[PDB]
Amino acid sequence: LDDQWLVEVIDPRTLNRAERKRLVKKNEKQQRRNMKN
Amino acid sequence: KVYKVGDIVDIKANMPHKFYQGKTGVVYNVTKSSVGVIINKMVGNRYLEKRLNLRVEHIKHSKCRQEFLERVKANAAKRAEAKAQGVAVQLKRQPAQPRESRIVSTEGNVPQTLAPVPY
Amino acid sequence: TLELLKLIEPYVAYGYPSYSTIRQLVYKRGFGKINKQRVPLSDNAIIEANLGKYGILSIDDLIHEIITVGPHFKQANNFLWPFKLSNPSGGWGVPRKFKHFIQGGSFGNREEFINKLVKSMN
Amino acid sequence: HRTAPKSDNVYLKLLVKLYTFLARRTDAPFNKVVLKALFLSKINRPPVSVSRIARALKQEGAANKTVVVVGTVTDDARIFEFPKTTVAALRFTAGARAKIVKAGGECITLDQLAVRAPKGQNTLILRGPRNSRE
RNA sequence: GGAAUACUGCCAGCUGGGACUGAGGACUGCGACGUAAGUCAAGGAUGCUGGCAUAAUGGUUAUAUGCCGCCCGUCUUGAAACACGGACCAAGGAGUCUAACGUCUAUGCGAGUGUUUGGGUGUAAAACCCAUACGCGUAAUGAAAGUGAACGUAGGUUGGGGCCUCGCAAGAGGUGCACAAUCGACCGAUCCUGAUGUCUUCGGAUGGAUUUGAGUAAGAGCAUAGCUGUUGGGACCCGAAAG
RNA sequence: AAGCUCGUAUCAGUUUUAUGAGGUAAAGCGAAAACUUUAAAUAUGUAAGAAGUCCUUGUUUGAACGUGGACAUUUGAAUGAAGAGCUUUUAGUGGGCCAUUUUUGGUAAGCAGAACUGGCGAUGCGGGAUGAACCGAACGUAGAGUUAAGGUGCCGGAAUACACGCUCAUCAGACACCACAAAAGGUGUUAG
RNA sequence: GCCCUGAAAAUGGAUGGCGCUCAAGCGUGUUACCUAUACUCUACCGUCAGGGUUGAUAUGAUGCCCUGACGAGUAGGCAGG
RNA sequence: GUGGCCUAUCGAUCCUUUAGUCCCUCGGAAUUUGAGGCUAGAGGUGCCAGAAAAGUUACCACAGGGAUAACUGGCUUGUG
Repeated sequence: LDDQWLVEVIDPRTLNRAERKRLVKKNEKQQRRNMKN
Repeated sequence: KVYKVGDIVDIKANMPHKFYQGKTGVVYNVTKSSVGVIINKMVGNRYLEKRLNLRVEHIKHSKCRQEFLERVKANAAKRAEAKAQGVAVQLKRQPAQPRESRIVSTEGNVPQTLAPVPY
Repeated sequence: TLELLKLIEPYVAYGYPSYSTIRQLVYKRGFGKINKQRVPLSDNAIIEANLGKYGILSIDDLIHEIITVGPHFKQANNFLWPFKLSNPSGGWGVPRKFKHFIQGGSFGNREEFINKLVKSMN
Repeated sequence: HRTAPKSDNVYLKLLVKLYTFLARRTDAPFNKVVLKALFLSKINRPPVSVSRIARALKQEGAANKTVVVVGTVTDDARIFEFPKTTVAALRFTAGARAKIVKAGGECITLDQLAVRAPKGQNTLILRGPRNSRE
């Protein structure tokens, strides 16, 4: 979806990267949670 | 190269993920990397409204009324050049009439026969 | 209008009408249009009161405007009601009919035999 | 396209029977308007107040005309000086009738109007506010 | 070298045989032949002749002959049929009444409207008359205390049926109802600004910024009747296993 | 329909002109078969003006909103017709077969999923001996004429018509047809 | 190009049937003929639309007169009886 | 010197907390504790709770709907 030219309905790929990094950081946060407990 | 709200633009892909591929729309939005287009699509018998997001190299400008403006200019020109005289202007476009009678001459041209020999 | 004919070829028969077939059609199956209503001509008063604003004032002036395609042709044509023809009196020939006139049929452009067709459908 | 009065009022039937003839032989556009207005239902024929009639006569140059209402002419108590008009209409409430006659004008009906102004000269047509209801 | 016939086409050329049709009901029109008066195949049939006057034409009916016609109703869109009901007859048999809201139409009155819970009366469950009250309406808005609709000719522009003026007529000009769009003015709520006076904290003068309401900006509702829609009542009818 | 609220010189499953994209290549030929310029229509897109155009020239010398003023009909291709939208408001119905045209994926074979055009359901009438999907076909009551598709030995209305060829089958052939058996065998016959 | 083999069972049997071999079979061409509720013209019924008309003693004013185009139908909708 | 590093979902409108210039209300009237509103803020699935509170019955009763099995597509036979 980065290079895919037209998207068929905010720029819609930036939201996609935003959610990507959202889940990535949730994972990397829960990593610390498990390390501490 | 400044696409704004209201402009009218074509689509061109310099794989086949979506095929609008040369349907002309109107811009409603612009960003540093993408553009927004609207499209009228026939769903049954009516033109319903679709929205689209396209990159910059995958778009261009249109040349639709390019002849319209030149022709209304020249219409205005000959209109006054007609008022400035006595005239039968007739400033409308007509379709291709049927061609009229002529005579062809056979002096360097004696008709060179051929048959389906084939050759 | 050439491409209209090229579209609807498989359903029609057309060609180039002579003067005498136009004359016969207009004289025998010619009905005008007084604002509506498909009125029969039978007279020059009906033509004159309805097309005298274009210089046509007789059934012969109407035939002239038709055959020698004129600048009041659109109006002189849309004055007349589409002609109601009957089946041909000798038949069409052609055991089968929906094939191109070139291929032994009826539809398409016969280009001069439209007179021999219309004079029997008249 | 409404053509026939749906009521049974015999006098309204007569009024239509006169106006169809007038509008068929007169070609003055006023008559066709009045005829079309005589077919309207009671919810499309709202009333018009003496105060709206007065405000209508208060425009410039229109102080000597006859005003015509196809509905009713109600009254209003919020005005104190009423002009010396002449109103033709269908109905008159007692209040409006007394107010106009005390002002000094006349009250008449559509058929007396048909006799007076046949083509419809020097007339005004007013319609009450329709969509104000729900 | 001079012709002819064939073939395709045109004639506002001529002349025979056959079949179906005769709508219309004083006159008016467009025409043709006429020296003319007049005649005519020109805006839809008349002239002459014969037979019989009744079961002859025609109708109803029984049968024969030629061709045609798969058994009804219901339930599933395809083998679209299958499947379920039908022995025959007569009588009975299924979208009704009511209560509450709503659209539309008719009538009565109209900024109002509704006599009939009651009283008076009578030719006695009829008809006729009536006082005081009450509902709905004539005003909203705030969570609430509360507050509560004119800068002007009740507004500026954009069109707007009609009307007046000029015009031979098209047209031009003036005025503009209802209604629609936009910028305004007013009322309530929210945020600020915070006087003249105050009992030292009361009170809210004058002016602004958005957002919001079926708000105001010369009222339109009330009442009964009819067709109807939604909901409840056994609710179009019959058919069941329960507590 | 209830519905009156506006009818405009406006609409349209159509063509044409301008401009796009598909580019296969048939173009031909490119400076050496790579070139990068080119021909028609092939189905989809957009446009073709009277609330449209012209003149002074403010806003912070280009562009955008201006002020104020001016141009009405050969008015800007063809063809056909005066008929949609707004709100009030409402009855029945809401997921399937057949065939055709393109694309995607397929296998012993059939096929599976798409979008599009007809038909059927609600539908009679002529023909295919019989028939939802095949071929004709604009359903009031009648008279005359002419025909579509299909046919003209008899059943059965209509030429045991005319003309040129091919075929002999020990259950020929007279069709859903250009499909499976289908690629081959034959001292059967014809023409290349 | 025609023709013969190129497999496929079971009550009796189907180019629709009789029958047909210089065809009544296969390819093709020129004509004449038969026939639908389709096309053309005419008369009658109805629907829709466009025109004219209360003027008297002549009448049915939701009337009367002139003209033109149309008519399939389930659920459902309207109008007249 | 390489043939890996990590992971529950879920709301976030079922609610956590707090303060008011002279903010408004609490039914006969006051005062003080108290409650309730709307105006502010400050917090966000860490800490809870769950997409419904378990089976079995062959006497099993009532109202409905069901076949037709050998024929989609000319399929079937002797040699992978």
